[PDB]
Amino acid sequence: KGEKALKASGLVPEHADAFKKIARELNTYILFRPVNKLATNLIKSGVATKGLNVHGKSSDWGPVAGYIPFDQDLSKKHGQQLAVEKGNLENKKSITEHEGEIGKIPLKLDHLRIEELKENGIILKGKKEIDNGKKYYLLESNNQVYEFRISDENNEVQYKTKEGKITVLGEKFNWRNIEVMAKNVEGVLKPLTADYDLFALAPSLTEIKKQIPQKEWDKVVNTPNSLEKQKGVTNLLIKYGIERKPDSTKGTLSNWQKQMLDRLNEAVKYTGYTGGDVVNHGTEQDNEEFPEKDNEIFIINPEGEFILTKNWEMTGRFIEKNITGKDYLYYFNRKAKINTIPTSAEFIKNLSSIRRSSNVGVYKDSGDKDEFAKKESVKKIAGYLSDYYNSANHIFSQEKKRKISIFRGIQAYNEIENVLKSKQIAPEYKNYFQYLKERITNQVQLLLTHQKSNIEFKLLYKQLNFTENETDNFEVFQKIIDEK
Repeated sequence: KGEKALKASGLVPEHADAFKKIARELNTYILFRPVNKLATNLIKSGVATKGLNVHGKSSDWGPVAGYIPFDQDLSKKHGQQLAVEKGNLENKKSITEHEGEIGKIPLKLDHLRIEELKENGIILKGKKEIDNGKKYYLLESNNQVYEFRISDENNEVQYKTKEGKITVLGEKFNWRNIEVMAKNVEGVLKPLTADYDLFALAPSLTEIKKQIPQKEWDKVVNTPNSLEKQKGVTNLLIKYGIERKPDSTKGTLSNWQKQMLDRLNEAVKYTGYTGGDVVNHGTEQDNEEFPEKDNEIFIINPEGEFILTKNWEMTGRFIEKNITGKDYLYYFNRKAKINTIPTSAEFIKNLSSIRRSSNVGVYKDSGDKDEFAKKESVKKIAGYLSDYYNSANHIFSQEKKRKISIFRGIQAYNEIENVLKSKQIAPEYKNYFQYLKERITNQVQLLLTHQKSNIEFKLLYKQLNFTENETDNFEVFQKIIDEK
């Protein structure tokens, strides 16, 4: 909260103030991913970042740290055996995938980056080896299996592994640069740093009607029934909000919020930055191959504070006091996961990520009607789990928030049971579906205790025998809970 996030994060300080003006302007909480000081020496330098071609991260030490280099030994793959080559085959496969703007060049740097860690107390620069017809600056590090070598009058890190000892990757090479790919912006050199990232985005509720057109919002005010008045925030925003564009260029946002992020990334230009796109994709959990759960989350409120969190248990309160537990906006990242069981799309991710272990599953490459009806019944799973994590519920009272946030949890569990009411399905999914039914029993329970319901979940489930309707079988779920 304020001072404790500006000192410990390691970001650029003048640009977080440049994001602060739009927060007063457009009433937005702007979440962030923590990035270190070694990368933001390059962010304050004016170099652009990578897109989403390679997925390495920023090294904790180094004059070349913060980059996505050729060899991934100088990055987050530090101390791995095959991942330092599985990552080395990742950026070399970005050559033949994103070709058209991928180059091949030594890094862009200054000569004053060798004194960056001399005042940090990290690396010890020792003996000096002579080659290239020049008094050359050999230098050591904390690891003796990799040492840097930066020239005295150039910007190249012409490093090597020590030739008297063995490489841990398995290679054998002398004093050599990093051939990091470049962003060929009009031919100007700009190699690829690990990009300044996000964690989520959350404006106020007010700017929704001022961003998306209120020509249809003048028809939801002309709606008599309150339950179907909440259908006006439902279907108008399904075709507006969740119509993403997952790419490798700017960030997975819709056209009412993708237009807003470049406004957040233009206030850095006149106050320090010269490299344009410093934020090039979305969240930490918008790594589209696997999510990365964190403890440290940075955010600037609409009023101007650098809010620092400590654990997610505080952030699960900070979601349920500011993000979802307040008159605000829940635009999140798309058995003790006490508030966040993973998404329907991550259940779709967890669908495939266990059937690649064994063949026998729920529905396969077959032609039986029961297999596609189970595919038709998992269609209602993801469609109803979407309204679990949905900010279409604060329009009415906070009772109407928590009513529909478990009404789908009742409405899914019967369809979950109807998926479980099938043939003898193999336990790569059935025992995975026992993990499905137990936590959905748990999150409805904690909600019912925080509310004043005082009913067990299993008693209420046998009350709600909903056949197909929500026009009365939400109302009989209403009339059991509300009016008290």
